[PDB]
Amino acid sequence: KNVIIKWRGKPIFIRHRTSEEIEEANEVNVATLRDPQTDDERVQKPEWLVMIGVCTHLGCVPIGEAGDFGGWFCPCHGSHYDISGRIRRGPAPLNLEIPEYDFADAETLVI
Amino acid sequence: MTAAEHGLHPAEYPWPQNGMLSTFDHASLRRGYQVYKEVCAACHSLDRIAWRNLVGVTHTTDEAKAFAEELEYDDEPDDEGNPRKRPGKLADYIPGPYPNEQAARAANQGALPPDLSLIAKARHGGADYIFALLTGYPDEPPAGVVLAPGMNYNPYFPGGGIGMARTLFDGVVEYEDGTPATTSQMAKDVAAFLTWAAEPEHDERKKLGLKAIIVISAMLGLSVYIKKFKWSPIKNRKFIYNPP
Amino acid sequence: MTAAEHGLHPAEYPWPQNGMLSTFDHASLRRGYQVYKEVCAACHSLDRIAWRNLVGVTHTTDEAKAFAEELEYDDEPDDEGNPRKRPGKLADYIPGPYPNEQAARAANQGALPPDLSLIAKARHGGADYIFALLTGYPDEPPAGVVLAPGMNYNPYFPGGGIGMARTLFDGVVEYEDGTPATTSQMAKDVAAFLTWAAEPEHDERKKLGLKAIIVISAMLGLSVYIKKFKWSPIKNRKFIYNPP
Amino acid sequence: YMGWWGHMGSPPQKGIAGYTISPFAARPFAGVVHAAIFNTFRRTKNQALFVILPVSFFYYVWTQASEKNEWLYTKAGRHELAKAL
Amino acid sequence: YMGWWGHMGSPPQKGIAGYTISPFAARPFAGVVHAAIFNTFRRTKNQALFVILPVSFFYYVWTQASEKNEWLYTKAGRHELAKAL
Amino acid sequence: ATTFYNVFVKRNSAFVATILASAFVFDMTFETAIDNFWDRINAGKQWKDIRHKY
Amino acid sequence: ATTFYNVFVKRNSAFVATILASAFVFDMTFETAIDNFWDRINAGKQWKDIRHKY
Amino acid sequence: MALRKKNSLLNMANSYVLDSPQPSNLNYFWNFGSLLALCLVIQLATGITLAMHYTSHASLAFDSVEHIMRDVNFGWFIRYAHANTASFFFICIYAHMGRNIYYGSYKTPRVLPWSIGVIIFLLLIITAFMGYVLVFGQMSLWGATVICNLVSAIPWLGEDIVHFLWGGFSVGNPTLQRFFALHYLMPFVLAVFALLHLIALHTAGSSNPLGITSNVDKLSMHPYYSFKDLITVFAFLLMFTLFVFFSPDKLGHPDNYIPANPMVTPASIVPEWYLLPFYAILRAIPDKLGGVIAMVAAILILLILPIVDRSIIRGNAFKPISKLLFGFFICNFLLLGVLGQVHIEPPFIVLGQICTIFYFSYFLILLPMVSTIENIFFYIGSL
Ligand code: HEC
Ligand code: HEC
Ligand code: HEM
Ligand code: HEM
Ligand SMILES: CCCCCCCCCCCCO[C@@H]1O[C@H](CO)[C@@H](O[C@H]2O[C@H](CO)[C@@H](O)[C@H](O)[C@H]2O)[C@H](O)[C@H]1O
Ligand code: FES
Repeated sequence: KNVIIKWRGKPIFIRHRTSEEIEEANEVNVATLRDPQTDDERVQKPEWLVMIGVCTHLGCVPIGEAGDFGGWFCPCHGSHYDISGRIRRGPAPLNLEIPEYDFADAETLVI
Repeated sequence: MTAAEHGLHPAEYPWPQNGMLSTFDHASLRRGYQVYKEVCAACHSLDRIAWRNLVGVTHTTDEAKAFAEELEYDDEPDDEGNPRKRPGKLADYIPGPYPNEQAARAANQGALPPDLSLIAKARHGGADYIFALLTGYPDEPPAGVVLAPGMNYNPYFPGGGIGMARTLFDGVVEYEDGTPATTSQMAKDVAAFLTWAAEPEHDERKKLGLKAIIVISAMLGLSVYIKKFKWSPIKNRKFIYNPP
Repeated sequence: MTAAEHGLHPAEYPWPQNGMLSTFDHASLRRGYQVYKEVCAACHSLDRIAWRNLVGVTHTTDEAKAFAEELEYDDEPDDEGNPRKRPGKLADYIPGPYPNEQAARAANQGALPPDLSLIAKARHGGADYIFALLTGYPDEPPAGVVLAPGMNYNPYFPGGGIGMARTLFDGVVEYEDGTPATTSQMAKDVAAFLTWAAEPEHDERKKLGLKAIIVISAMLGLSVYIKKFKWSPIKNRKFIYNPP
Repeated sequence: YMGWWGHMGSPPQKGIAGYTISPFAARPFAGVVHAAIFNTFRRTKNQALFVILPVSFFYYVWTQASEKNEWLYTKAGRHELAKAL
Repeated sequence: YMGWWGHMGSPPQKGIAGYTISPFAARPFAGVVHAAIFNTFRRTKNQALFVILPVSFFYYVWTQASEKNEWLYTKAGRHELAKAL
Repeated sequence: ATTFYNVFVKRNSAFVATILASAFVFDMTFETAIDNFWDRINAGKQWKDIRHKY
Repeated sequence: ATTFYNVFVKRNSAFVATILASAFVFDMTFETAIDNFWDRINAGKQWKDIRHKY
Repeated sequence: MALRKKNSLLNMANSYVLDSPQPSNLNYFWNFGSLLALCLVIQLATGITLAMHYTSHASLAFDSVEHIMRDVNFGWFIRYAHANTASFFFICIYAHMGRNIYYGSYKTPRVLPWSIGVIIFLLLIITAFMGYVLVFGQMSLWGATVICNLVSAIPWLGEDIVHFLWGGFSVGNPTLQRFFALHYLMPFVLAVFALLHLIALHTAGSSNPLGITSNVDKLSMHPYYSFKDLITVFAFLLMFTLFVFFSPDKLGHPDNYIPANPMVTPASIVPEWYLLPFYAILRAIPDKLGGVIAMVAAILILLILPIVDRSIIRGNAFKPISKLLFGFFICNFLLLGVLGQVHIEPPFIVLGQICTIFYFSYFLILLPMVSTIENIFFYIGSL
């Protein structure tokens, strides 16, 4: 599941990723990526994808679970983000930004 | 960048208001309002324009009051503090189609149709861009363009894929003045109207500028005579030197 | 003016916070919050105070979050642009009993109960006035006073007739700290609380003032020594005059 | 009407010798207790009337006026107030 | 390094006679047409190189750069652009 | 010419008075003249030209 | 005394340095001293005094 | 003695604007000083007027500017006058600086007015940048974001300083309110420094286009330069009129008519035209800190002209090689301006680096070399 928390006006996507989702994200060779990053650079905890859910193209919010890389699909100009929230297809130049987030408890994060 | 990424630059069309001494054609402004009201207003707001702004530009006071009075606006609460509506007055702003951004985006496959009150100033190109965009949807996208779902190809829009579909077709409006409502005619009228909305001082500004040009030019000419006159003793000075 | 028209002036009570070096009694502040919450908040708002303001003054962070989370506040609209509520956060302001003035007046026979966030600063008298007013409703109005309908006699209120009835009676609150909740005790606590609400910097302000007094006093003493020292050649100057 | 150092606009000075000592050689608070008591007493005594007379007069005026005003707005002062308006 | 009228800081002047006529006695626009044409031509001709050389050079640079940039972002310029990045 | 000089120009009080009165007249007439010219070059375009239909 | 003068006072660079270092120390110690005094004269009144109940 | 000289107050006016002794041969480029005074006055008048209608709160700022354009009588004029005069202020200031560099106004004995002048130029940049933010359109926001994140390059404390200037963790309401207060204030500081550089200049007086002393031949500031200043005032007002009344948006950027949106980033964040050369210099250096230092150094390096110009002769009127070098310097400064608004793409990346090297090498290499050689040519050539 993926949550949407507003934080400084920007939406925050929080997805509780499954084991197989993590695996799917760890596949794509960094080389072939507009914005080259691995999931380990993105998440500090593999079960908590926390991103700023503004599309990097113009600034719509991607609809999650949709896409072609089964992550996030911006409906505005059709840009597809990954399970890491990396840009794969469409006009968007960058991957979905990561906020400064810390696990205060293992059950609560502060953003 | 690729030309595609920039968008095709719109032609320079000869608008009536182009020209240092030229006002808007107010009959075109009126027709443009009718296009806005019957086509654009479905999705786009015009939030910076009040009913009073149409008066003596496109409509008489009576016509504008009629338009305002057809709508309901939020009144001050009644005596039990319950909410109330009132009919609109000339001081009211023209109300938008959606209650908030979220409702707007939900109705437009995620895209938010911008408010059109400043759009003629807020895009490179101005009226020419609006005219080019509304008239520039090709029947078929150039072979090889992959449009995202819910996008329409339009070369004037940067990137090529715009969330707004073609909306002007011959006879979507029936003009009250008998003008044939062709796609081009409606785009010209609505582009004129939106340009007026962005810069409603335009006609007055250019008349005052004409007065300023004339006076300032005369003052410039006279200032040159006066300078030459006062300076002539210095410019005409002669010396005779006898070494001591 | 007659004394009646002015209102009786309240006594000077010895508040804990009176005194250049004295803070509020925070246990009284906490008890006063409980009186506000259980008695005044029925009619009076406290709109300038947020839940976070109680933290480390009267309540721990947990207690204040608990209070906030029990309430519903307006959220941003959902994705279809429909309105939504959320539970309260510490950043939220304490919500009022009425949606608008009209609703407030309708519930109070025309009178509008003021917001209490600044009332201790907004009346001559401050805490003493609040204390005097709440405790100063006589059983019977002085013989010959004609009260307007819906008015109550209270000599501290200018004119004598106040729209707020007596509200504090022995045991309307049950204090959580076992303090006997007498009319006087509750008035003292709530008056302390409201004074804090009006001036929450009070404790810090007076401590910084103590530091400033000490430093500025020392600098004043030293400045006098230095002045006398530098001036002594002028003050000690002597002359001998021999007429030429 | 004022010059500057060297040409201040003094009439010519001649015949005055001026003497003074260094701040470090002097006691800055020499005779301070005598001054604080006796000098301040002399200077205050000499100026006292110029403060006391106007202050006492205007205070008396105010006192009389404020007491009358207070009395006019009592029950006892009803009649006198009616005439005053 | 500058004084004021009367003591401006000129070396002593002697032997120069200066003459001029009143603004009301003179034609302010005397020989204006000759000056506007021949004098402006002389003064412009003498300064032309100092404007023409730098302007023409920097315009050429810009023209070459802008044309290359345009060409790199065409289809034809795909390969050259790939190398340039 | 001497007469004109003596009356309107010689005294600065008179000269300034003449300048200000001329400024008043210029201001009023120039306003009117520009108004009419502007209306002629923008004929049939302004609201005043179409108002009559409504 | 001469020693003290020669080291800390004679050179203005040293004097200003001594004044600033003293200001630093005063600032830090005075803060602490006032804090403790304020807490003693307002004992049982402050949040820190009642916090333990919660 | 005449009252204008006797009375202390009148005498100060007199010494600056009436009996001030001027060289008799100043050309039209000595008129930019008074135009800059006129721009400063127009900006104070229009500025104070807009402040009577503007609201500094971020929820209302953009709308208050629309209210000015739409509802306030002549509001459109006051707004466009203020916005366009800011561009004219920089045209006149670049001209005035150009005049000073070409004619050697920075040489002894005028180093002090020059050095104060360099600070006036910095204050003008800051003033104009803050004013740009007050609209709170897209260029306003994205300008404040980008420019205040340059401060992040200051080591150790940079991030902290940014958050302190913004008054929070992003550009928002606190930022806008503080820029309003500072934008109001800065023009007054700027006016004081303008007055200081004039008082400093009064000791030497104006230089003149021949570079020789004028002590031999002076003219009162009034009436000669009063009436000559009127010609350029009317020429300026003609240009002002053409922009303000006929093309009020020609110098500006459409993106500032879109309300600030922290989510949507504009297509291109480019500064106002007059800042573009400094922006190109910053882009040239790949390092963040390096770029910031270079950009500041591009202004502060003007302070060393008094040292690096080794000529025995003041100004360029008689120095053919120096005139050529100055031509190339000025054109390169314009090319930098143009490169400030192109995309960061080939081949403009390397070109911008070359132009940046040329900019600095004028002060550090060429001007010292050329001025040394011209000294020797004048001496040998006239033997
Ligand atoms: C039923 C929907 C709809 C109608 C009808 C419509 N629009 Fe739009 N319009 C949009 C949407 C959605 C966008 C945003 C497109 C995007 O950002 O991809 C838009 C964008 C625009 C833009 C700005 C494009 C840009 O550069 O950002 C202009 C101008 C515009 N519309 C004008 C009009 C005019 C004029 C009319 C009719 C006379 C009109 N629209 C009719 C939905 C509509
Ligand atoms: C059910 C109604 C009600 C309750 C309970 C109530 N008030 Fe009020 N209060 C009012 C109304 C109504 C007024 C305005 C009266 C007027 O202006 O005539 C008022 C006025 C006041 C005033 C201002 C008097 C002035 O000078 O204007 C203060 C202070 C005050 N209340 C404090 C309190 C405190 C403290 C409590 C309880 C601890 C309290 N109130 C309880 C209704 C109430
Ligand atoms: C050197 C003097 C000044 C300069 C260079 C300057 C420059 C600017 C600029 C560039 C803008 C942005 C204009 C826009 O695009 O809309 C602006 C806006 C503004 N300035 Fe100034 N300004 C100056 C003096 C002042 C002063 C003294 C005030 C007094 C308050 C002021 C008040 C404003 C206000 C309120 C705005 C915002 C409204 C608007 O954008 O028009 N300015 N200024
Ligand atoms: C508000 C901005 C400014 C104003 C109003 C202003 C005004 C003036 C005026 C009126 C003069 C005397 C007349 C003239 O020579 O034009 C002058 C001279 C001068 N200014 Fe400025 N100035 C400003 C900014 C600057 C700047 C930015 C510099 C330098 C970077 C500068 C450096 C000088 C110098 C060196 C002179 C003496 C030049 C000479 O006469 O030889 N000024 N200024
Ligand atoms: C520019 C706007 C107009 C207002 C004036 C500008 C304010 C700046 C004035 C404050 C600085 C004081 O200005 C200073 O005063 C005195 C007299 O006034 C001048 O003194 C000068 O003129 C007087 C007589 O006119 C002579 O006695 C003197 O020999 C000469 O140097 C200084 O050269 C000037 O530097
Ligand atoms: S806005 Fe996200 S796809 Fe264009």
